[PDB]
Amino acid sequence: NKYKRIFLVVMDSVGIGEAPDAEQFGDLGSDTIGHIAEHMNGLQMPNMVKLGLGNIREMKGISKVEKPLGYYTKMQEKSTGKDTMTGHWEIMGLYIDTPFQVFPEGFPKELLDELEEKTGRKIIGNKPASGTEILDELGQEQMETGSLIVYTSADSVLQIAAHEEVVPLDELYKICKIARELTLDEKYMVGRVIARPFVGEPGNFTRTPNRHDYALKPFGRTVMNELKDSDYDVIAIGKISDIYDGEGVTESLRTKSNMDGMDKLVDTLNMDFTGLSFLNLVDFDALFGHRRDPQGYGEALQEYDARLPEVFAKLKEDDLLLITADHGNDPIHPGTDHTREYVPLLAYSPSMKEGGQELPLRQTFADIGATVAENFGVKMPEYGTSFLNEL
Ligand SMILES: O=P(O)(O)OC[C@H]1O[C@H](O)[C@H](O)[C@@H]1O
Ligand SMILES: [Mn+2]
Ligand SMILES: [Mn+2]
Ligand SMILES: [Mn+2]
Repeated sequence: NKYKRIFLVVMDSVGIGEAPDAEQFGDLGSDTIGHIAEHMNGLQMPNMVKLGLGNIREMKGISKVEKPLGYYTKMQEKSTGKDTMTGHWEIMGLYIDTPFQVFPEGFPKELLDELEEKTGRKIIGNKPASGTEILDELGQEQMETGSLIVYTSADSVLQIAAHEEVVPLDELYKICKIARELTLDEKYMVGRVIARPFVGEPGNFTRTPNRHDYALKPFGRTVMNELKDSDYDVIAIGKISDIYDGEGVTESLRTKSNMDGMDKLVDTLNMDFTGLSFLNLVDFDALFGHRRDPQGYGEALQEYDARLPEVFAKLKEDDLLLITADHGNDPIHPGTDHTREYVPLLAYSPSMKEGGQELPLRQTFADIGATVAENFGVKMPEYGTSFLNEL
């Protein structure tokens, strides 16, 4: 193998400017990093700059360098959707025609009617809402009537809340499985179904650790599957295992924050493994992008950047670090949905003694998967062109 270990970091939603097909998605003008940098009056990301972020695109506080540490370019998304699952499935070698849907006006009557018909239970709510706010609003009615609180967020989710003393846990799980079946439909294609059991009384409801998430398998066997099948390590950090529904994963490390994600990355650097360590830094998307908070987003980017020199120090000669994103989520953009953007790509190994150069623009995110597959000598994905030989 060229590299013994590859560390792949997805900065979730960290887009680098509107894609050629942005107009189709209502995303003209979008620019996640660029708009953040303007808000911050210059983003302080000196380590990403050293890697070559400014060499991809110059932005406020982010300038090109004469000798970037590694190779750099951006990637264009080929799949139809601009969600997390689509972006990640494409990164690992797939092409996804069917987009996962978001529901700012709630779910279609047709879907909810069938859910009622299959379960024998009434549905209340049916709107985007905070999971804690909707319990204060509707939790008492739920307890009194045995109905189901169905709600959504800014992402592709269908969430079902029910009190554990009124609707038995095992019944809530059965209901969610029915919903998971019904939502495998492009009339109303939902990324995740989530059980949200709660306890307590009006004015004091608590959501329990009995939450369960019902994910879809990726629409194809991924490069992760092939790595696992060839007895390589595939270490998933953060939301990675959930995003792939565990497919191809050999170890999973839960994280509570971006800083905790970087700590687990450091943990994997300290492990003797051969294969892939795959981190998702989700805070950018979950806390700041959807909430349209450019200040919080900018601060989070600066906090992430400050962690990188320790990562640089621990990389071995036969390690490769890949940093990218899975879509955009411009915090100064109308609405609450993601944005269709190019994503940055930085590729760095300490073995790059003369620094890096510009790579040709990656025409699919699957180029990452192809590179990983070629490195480890496993079956090449159907889509994607490796850049391994360019490094
Ligand atoms: O805490 P809630 O408001 O119920 O749910 C918000 C998000 O919590 C989970 O990460 C899902 O991504 C949801 O979109
Ligand atoms: Mn838009
Ligand atoms: Mn994402
Ligand atoms: Mn999102």
